[PDB]
Amino acid sequence: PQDFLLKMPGVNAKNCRSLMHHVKNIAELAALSQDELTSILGNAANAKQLYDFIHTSFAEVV
Amino acid sequence: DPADLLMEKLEQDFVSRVTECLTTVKSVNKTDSQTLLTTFGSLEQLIAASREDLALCPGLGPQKARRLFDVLHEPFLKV
Ligand SMILES: [Hg+2]
Repeated sequence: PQDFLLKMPGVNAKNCRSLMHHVKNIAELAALSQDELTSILGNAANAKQLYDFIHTSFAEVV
Repeated sequence: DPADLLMEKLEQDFVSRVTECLTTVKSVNKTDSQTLLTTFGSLEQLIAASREDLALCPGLGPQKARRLFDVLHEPFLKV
């Protein structure tokens, strides 16, 4: 379950530690805002990457 | 076509990254994952999901449904 976490976009060896500290499990990742992710990662653009990975949706095809 | 071609490329790239995460789970497929993703729409719905909702993805054990619900819900910290 950290194997999962690490292949997530904008997550690297340095911040896998720090993030495993402020969030229970992957599920809770869904639950955070971009700003709350920035602060937890200290990288605003890393936070963009991971937040976008998670919140991007297909639900189109009209 | 114009750069529908680009939309197709960016789409495949994203999806194939989702597969990198999910196939981490105990032998859960490239196929499993594409279906998963397109049924749920986003990883956000996918993890907000119950072991019940997961099992509704057509194909996929209730076996595969457990393994994945766990990896997603089991906590990062143990000892
Ligand atoms: Hg499925």
